[PDB]
Amino acid sequence: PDETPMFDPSLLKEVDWSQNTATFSPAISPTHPGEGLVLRPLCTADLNRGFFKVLGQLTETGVVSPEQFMKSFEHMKKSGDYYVTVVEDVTLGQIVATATLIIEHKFIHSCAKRGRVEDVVVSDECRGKQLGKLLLSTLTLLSKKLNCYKITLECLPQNVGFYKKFGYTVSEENYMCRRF
Amino acid sequence: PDETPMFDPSLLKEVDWSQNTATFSPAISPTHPGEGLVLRPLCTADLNRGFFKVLGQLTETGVVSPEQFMKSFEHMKKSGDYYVTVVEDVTLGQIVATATLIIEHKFIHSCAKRGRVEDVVVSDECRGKQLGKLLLSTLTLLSKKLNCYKITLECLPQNVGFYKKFGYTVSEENYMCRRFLK
Ligand SMILES: CC(C)(COP(=O)(O)OP(=O)(O)OC[C@H]1O[C@@H](n2cnc3c(N)ncnc32)[C@H](O)[C@@H]1OP(=O)(O)O)[C@H](O)C(=O)NCCC(=O)NCCS
Ligand SMILES: CC(C)(COP(=O)(O)OP(=O)(O)OC[C@H]1O[C@@H](n2cnc3c(N)ncnc32)[C@H](O)[C@@H]1OP(=O)(O)O)[C@H](O)C(=O)NCCC(=O)NCCS
Ligand SMILES: CC(=O)N[C@@H]1[C@@H](O)[C@H](O)[C@@H](COP(=O)(O)O)O[C@@H]1O
Repeated sequence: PDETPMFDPSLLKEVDWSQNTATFSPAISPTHPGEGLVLRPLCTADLNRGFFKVLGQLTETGVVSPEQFMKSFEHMKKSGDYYVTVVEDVTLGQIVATATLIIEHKFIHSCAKRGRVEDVVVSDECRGKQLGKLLLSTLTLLSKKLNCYKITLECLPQNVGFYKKFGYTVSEENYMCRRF
Repeated sequence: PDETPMFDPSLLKEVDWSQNTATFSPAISPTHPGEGLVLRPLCTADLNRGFFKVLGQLTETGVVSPEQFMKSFEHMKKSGDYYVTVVEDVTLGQIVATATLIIEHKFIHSCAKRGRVEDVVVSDECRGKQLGKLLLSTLTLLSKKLNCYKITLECLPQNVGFYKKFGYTVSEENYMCRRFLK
């Protein structure tokens, strides 16, 4: 594991924060996430900073080997299409929040790009401290900057009001699943 | 534009068709999609086989240069994660149906893979020929074969009964969208 980021950290900096609509108090931003905190791409050393401990609060992570993580990480990085983003408490050296933006390429809408928000979770001790809003507003604006024609996500009905804060609305389409 | 497929066509013969749950009458399969038809990966030469005319029946699919199409194709090919699959009517040399399987990589569920079914459309003159069922069944089984832990898709409630035929069920989760075009 090293400090190589999954994607160019500047992409987070250069998001047009003027387009944010979510309310912050105090007014944190991608460049100013809160003292002692950094908002950045996942890097391979994050395996040892409790990345999986955070993800484990959302759903099951099973047993993951360093080699398994490295291979997944390298594939994601190589694609250019995966924006796994974390908030790290630098004083503790621990990940405290994560969210992923995935870019999908299509042929419809003039060879469009489409965004998906995945795997959004704030560590329990850090909930209600604006990090979910920060992650969501930053990644949503990043997809618009990357020329996505739309961005989508799925959530339980109890979380709908949260995502509304970044301009998401409930689609008429149903989400259908088959589990193997 | 050439005949090179987006993915290994062998993968379509390796789908365990005995696991298909949808009812077909007449019996057709990935191997035998019907007389005059071939189910196969997209290739760049499909640009000139009416590929976009089919997509245009799904949603807006406007102006695209040959180089833009080839760039998207190569990018999709290079990832190994895109399975844009077509049915061609060989007598006419025209695409008559398309569906895409995308493989998404995760860190959850022990660094799992999950499938997405996207951009499913049969040309209206070929509907009721079981080509939509063929594509859905094949891609669903292919995702299983590729060790996805699940596969998902979104559709208007008006299409729910179609996807039920392949073992999909309506999830409790809401689908949410921010449209940057309107
Ligand atoms: C808790 C969670 C949903 C929100 O993140 P958070 O950091 O705790 O929330 P924030 O402090 O960033 O934002 C708080 C704001 O969102 C609102 N909010 C929080 N949860 C909400 C919900 N479920 N529905 C509607 N609004 C919600 C609060 O009222 C507050 O509103 P306001 O500050 O605008 O007045 C977070 O994303 C999380 O990890 N939760 C548990 C795992 C999870 O459910 N992940 C999402 C999978 S879809
Ligand atoms: C029309 C479409 C959805 C299905 O393809 P098709 O050629 O009509 O269907 P097939 O001949 O392969 O399968 C026919 C079966 O599916 C059923 N079916 C077709 N459309 C259906 C729908 N919208 N809802 C429920 N069932 C449907 C038929 O009743 C028939 O049932 P049966 O097998 O018991 O006889 C097709 O994929 C299409 O291009 N439609 C318009 C574009 C579109 O909406 N794409 C899907 C977006 S989520
Ligand atoms: C299974 C399936 O085919 N689902 C499609 C989706 O894949 C496609 O991208 C979208 C286009 O509609 P849009 O132009 O409004 O984004 O329609 C449906 O939701």
